[PDB]
Amino acid sequence: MKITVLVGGVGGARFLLGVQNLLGLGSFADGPSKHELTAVVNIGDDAWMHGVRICPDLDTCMYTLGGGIDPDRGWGHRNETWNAKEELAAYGVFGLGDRDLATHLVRSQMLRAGYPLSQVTEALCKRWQPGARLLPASDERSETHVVITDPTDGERRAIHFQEWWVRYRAKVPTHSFAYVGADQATAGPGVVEAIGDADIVLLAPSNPVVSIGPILQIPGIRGALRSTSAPVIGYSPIIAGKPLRGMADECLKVIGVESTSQAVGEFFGARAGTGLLDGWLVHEGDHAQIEGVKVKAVPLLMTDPEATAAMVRAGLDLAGVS
Amino acid sequence: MKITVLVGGVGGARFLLGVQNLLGLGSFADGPSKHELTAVVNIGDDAWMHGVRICPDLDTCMYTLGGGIDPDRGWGHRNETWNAKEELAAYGVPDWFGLGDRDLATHLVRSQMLRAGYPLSQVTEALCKRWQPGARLLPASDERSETHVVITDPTDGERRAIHFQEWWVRYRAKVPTHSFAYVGADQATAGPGVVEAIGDADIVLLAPSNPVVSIGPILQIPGIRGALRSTSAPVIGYSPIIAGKPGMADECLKVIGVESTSQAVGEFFGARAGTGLLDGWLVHEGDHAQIEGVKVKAVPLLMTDPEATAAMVRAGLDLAGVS
Ligand SMILES: [Ca+2]
Ligand SMILES: [Ca+2]
Ligand SMILES: [Ca+2]
Repeated sequence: MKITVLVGGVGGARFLLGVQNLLGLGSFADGPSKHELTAVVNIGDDAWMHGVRICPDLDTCMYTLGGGIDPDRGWGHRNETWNAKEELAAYGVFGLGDRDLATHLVRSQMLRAGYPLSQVTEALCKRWQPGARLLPASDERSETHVVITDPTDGERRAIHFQEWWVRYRAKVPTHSFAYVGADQATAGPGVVEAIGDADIVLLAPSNPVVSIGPILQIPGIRGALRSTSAPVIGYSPIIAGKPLRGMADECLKVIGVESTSQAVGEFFGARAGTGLLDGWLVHEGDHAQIEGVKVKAVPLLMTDPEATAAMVRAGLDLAGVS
Repeated sequence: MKITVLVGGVGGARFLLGVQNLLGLGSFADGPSKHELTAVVNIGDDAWMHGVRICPDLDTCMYTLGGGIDPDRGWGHRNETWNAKEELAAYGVPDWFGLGDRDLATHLVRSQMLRAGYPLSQVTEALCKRWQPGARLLPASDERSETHVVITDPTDGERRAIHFQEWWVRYRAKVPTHSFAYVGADQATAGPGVVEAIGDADIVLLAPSNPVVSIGPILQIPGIRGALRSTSAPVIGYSPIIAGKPGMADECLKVIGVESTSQAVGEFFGARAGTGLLDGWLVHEGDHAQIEGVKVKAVPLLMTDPEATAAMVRAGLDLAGVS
């Protein structure tokens, strides 16, 4: 009755909703359920900005599963304003909505008063009641950086992923990712235990480089994944069939990995080898073959919670879990 | 060509506007500037709230002289929204102190810089680059000097000390109140330029702000009181009592046992000829007070608009004998 999902990004939050919908958790409860859902949530995009701690992936899961996202926009609170962000531009310095800033103010007060991120998250979840346990991948700092060639002086510089995505991406040469603090971080409370005691571990179809990937840079987390009795089932984020055949993922390009279901599967690799996967789900019409890995094509579009519920169901089946 | 004003509250900001209109400064500039205006701004009400530093008297002066102040309330931005405050309520966390969305940006930038080591005086200059107040807004101190209120708390009848913000904003001066304490004043050094601005002034003015909790706490900083007593400039005070007609400076005066009269408040600051601070003391039309060592003159003293206040300023310059 225990599912653990590694998550990051808007896709991570939408996949958890499907897990909730299948198992009758959170907003989808009818009577108190028979299952508990645990998310190990990327902290790689976490940053101190304007004197307040911003945790995008934890916030996205918390608002989404708590019913706080705006249905039309698909991101951020309903009835959101950006008046503080406006004054900040006027003073000359994410989207940083007014309602969103309240979450940052409360989180910053708790962190500066000694509460670790794991407890700050539980405290915020009392209001949002996601119906899921949101464990930060680490209570230590582990911020995803992108090394560029800086055009002012031609020097290699490490830039926070958030700045790189909006300002430098596809505008200057980009060489590598760096996980600033990763080597000095430990797996956050409950995370190694959640991976060990699960009936099944799912890697959500988030960006493999900068949403799932940074979770794997926290010491201890990769070890738990490779040793757990739970089956590990990954979902491909590559959706073929788009107009003009879509685009390559830019973060995969930085590490020179092709934007195919085959390549991303090899990136996580086979647990029979030195990788992480027992199973690998790819979208209807797609194909992959990896020595040691169960590959199945099924629909993988998170159209709505009910489609995502079917995607979860396919993962349980491929694993052999009930 | 140098005037220095001690300020606190909405009235201090509105008095500064009158100085600016008289000398053609700030928004009132028409042609080259021949005068520089320095404000020494009360820091007694500053507080940390929600993990951000709130400096109300500085912000009031900055917003007012920069054209961003709220004419209806007099404190905070025009066209203010309170969505972040509402979300703070939804989380169930103080809740008697309004932090507007626009105003919160000021607090975020101030906080970020203070925590990075920038002294308050530098944060203020940095923020004034956007607002262009047309005046130098000097914090009375770069160190902490917060006014506290000793009350009897009604939930349990125990003596408690609360920040001035809580006594005024939450209880509205209705709880039994015993004393004020200027926690940190004796350990606070006079902020950069403050002593120099009092020393090099052609004239020093005390705005008609609250004498106990706006002007008074400036005077608790040891260096500042000394500069006033040794400066060559005349010091001209404006009485905040427009007696007979209505603000509860009345209630703070009551706490320290001072009568709510023009005579009493003038004696509170006292004569430089004695152990006091004033050379001159202006009171409203219809009032009478005179203090030995102090030239007292009744003049109109209502800050209805900048041009009336401009007259109030000139009346001080005249009484001092400066042109
Ligand atoms: Ca298509
Ligand atoms: Ca000190
Ligand atoms: Ca004293």
